[PDB]
Amino acid sequence: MKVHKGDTVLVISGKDKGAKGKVLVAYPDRNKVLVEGVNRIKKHTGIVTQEAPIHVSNVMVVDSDGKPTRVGYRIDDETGKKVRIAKTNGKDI
Amino acid sequence: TLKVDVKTPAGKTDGSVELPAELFDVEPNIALMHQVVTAQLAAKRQGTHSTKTRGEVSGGGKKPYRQKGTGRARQGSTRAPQFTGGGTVHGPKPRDYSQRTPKKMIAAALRGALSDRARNDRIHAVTELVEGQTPSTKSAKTFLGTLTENKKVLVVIGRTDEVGAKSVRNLPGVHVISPDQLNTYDVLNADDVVFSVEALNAYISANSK
RNA sequence: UCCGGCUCUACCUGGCUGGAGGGCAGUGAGAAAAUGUUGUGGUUAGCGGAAAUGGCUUGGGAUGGCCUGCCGUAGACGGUGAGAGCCCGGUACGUGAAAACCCGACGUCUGUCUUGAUGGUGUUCCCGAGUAGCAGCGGGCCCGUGGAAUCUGCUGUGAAUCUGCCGGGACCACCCGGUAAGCCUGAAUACUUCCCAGUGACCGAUAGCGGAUUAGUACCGUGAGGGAAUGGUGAAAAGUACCCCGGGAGGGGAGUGAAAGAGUACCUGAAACCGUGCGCUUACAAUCCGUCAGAGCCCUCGACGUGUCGUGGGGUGAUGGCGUGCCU
RNA sequence: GGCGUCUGGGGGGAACGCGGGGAAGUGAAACAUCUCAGUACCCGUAGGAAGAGAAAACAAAAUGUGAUUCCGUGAGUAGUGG
Repeated sequence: MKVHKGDTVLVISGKDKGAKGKVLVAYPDRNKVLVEGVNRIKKHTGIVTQEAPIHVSNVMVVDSDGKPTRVGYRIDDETGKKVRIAKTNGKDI
Repeated sequence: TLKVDVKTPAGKTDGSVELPAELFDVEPNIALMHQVVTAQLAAKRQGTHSTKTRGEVSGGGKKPYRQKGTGRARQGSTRAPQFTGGGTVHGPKPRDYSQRTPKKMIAAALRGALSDRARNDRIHAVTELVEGQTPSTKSAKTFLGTLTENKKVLVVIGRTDEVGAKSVRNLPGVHVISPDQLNTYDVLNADDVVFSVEALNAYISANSK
């Protein structure tokens, strides 16, 4: 999904647009993620408050310098691996 | 005789092409062109619409119940058209809509459309759409903007002009056609018709010969 | 070509047969089973792939409106909280196979010709037999028995080998064409259980497959067989904590939600059908149930005063006149 | 005939192929010849296709074509038919 558990993302659409958070659960079969402090609901248990999954298209991976980007891939020729890179600055993310 | 001056993507005039009268000066014929384009669109249409008649629907081979004594209507099958789930009476079946339009009518309609375009000097000739060997949509878009400011354009280039076709492929209002595939519908759908010099010469050679 | 061994036996002459080059063909109809190397040749998983967190405003939400940029060999199509080329999957365009299989190619391999070839001269033999032909009874040919050729089944009879035989729509003569009773043969053609990729001036839940839901299911029949009905909360379940009436069901507050005139009996929510409330009317009256006049009452819009008309409008209608439902 | 040992077969499958058997409703305003129709159905067999195929052919005096198959015409014609 180009975004993984433990990544930090910026919400680019929805109610919580502009809020930064950390991906704690990823749902590849749903294209949804769980992000800290965004999309919080008020479930009636008393009435507790917790996050709800958000479509993976509404978030963007932030750079080392905190700027959102599309993520791309470069191939390392030494080991045959394949790492995620930022398209804004080229640095490794 | 109407004169078309060739333009290059560099922005300068190259030469001229003489448009023959019998190809670009015929009097447009509205009814003829209407018939030709209607036949064209009918040939395009595919009739893949079908229904099941009273005999193709499943089951219903046995006469249901007592004709008499019941006090009910007499029914010969459960698939009769008046029944829910029964067959269709006069429903669509697959068919071909193409028409056998005469050749002279088609050619005359094309000539009328092109002559209408040439009367209002909507015909342009260029040496090439872009500098060769590498497609570039920006350059082709700029060149087309210089040529015309209209919305829909028709680009007529040779089948070997791959770079130009790829260059103008992505533009929303551009439709690309080969010189031997010129037709009334595509001409009449376009505000401007930009010709390639080789394509223009090929069309003239095919017709005026 | 050369060498070798045989044509009763050896000698000198003509033919059969092996071994070396040289070819020539190949899994092919023309004989066959194999076995190797190679082809970014193909198929069977994939991977990369440009450009907006843009500004203002509406809004729960922007993917709307207005205004700025940018990519484009990519403005196909979908998704994303409402119409997205620049958010996501992708798209143009490039790339990728250990193994298996399929196509090629070059080889081992096999067969095969070389004991060979040419154009000349006058005669005997051979050229597909229970066959052709004929007759009887049928089939099928435009041809339904007809003057009925060609082809063909059963039953009888039954020839010739080239100056022989068959055909040219009865048949005969002459010309012409061909060579039966032996066998193989690719392409052009037909089709889609199944797999892959697409398309629609095709359907959109009584439609489209019988089957969008337990579908050849439930159910019916001894059996062969027949054969249904049933889609939509919301963007997210955030699916109503807690309190009250009640045995529960159900409801009222309270919350969630943009909306509960979205509460898992859930989009929209028509008609028939069933209520409740208000206005007018109706218990001396013979009614195809309306229509034309029409008092009274109620409501409403204008003008002037206090209620009283008007180029008014609506509801109900006591009462009078007329009036024999629709279709076939 | 028996005994032993090797190699095959058997059944399924939607359409298409080939070879056999073969209706009736219907039309003819009745009906039997005829039509329907060599259809429906049935039997035997395949192959990726099958079947056919290399003149005992046409043709008509042309010093003419040259295996088979399939497509268009010829042509609803020549004909054939209670």
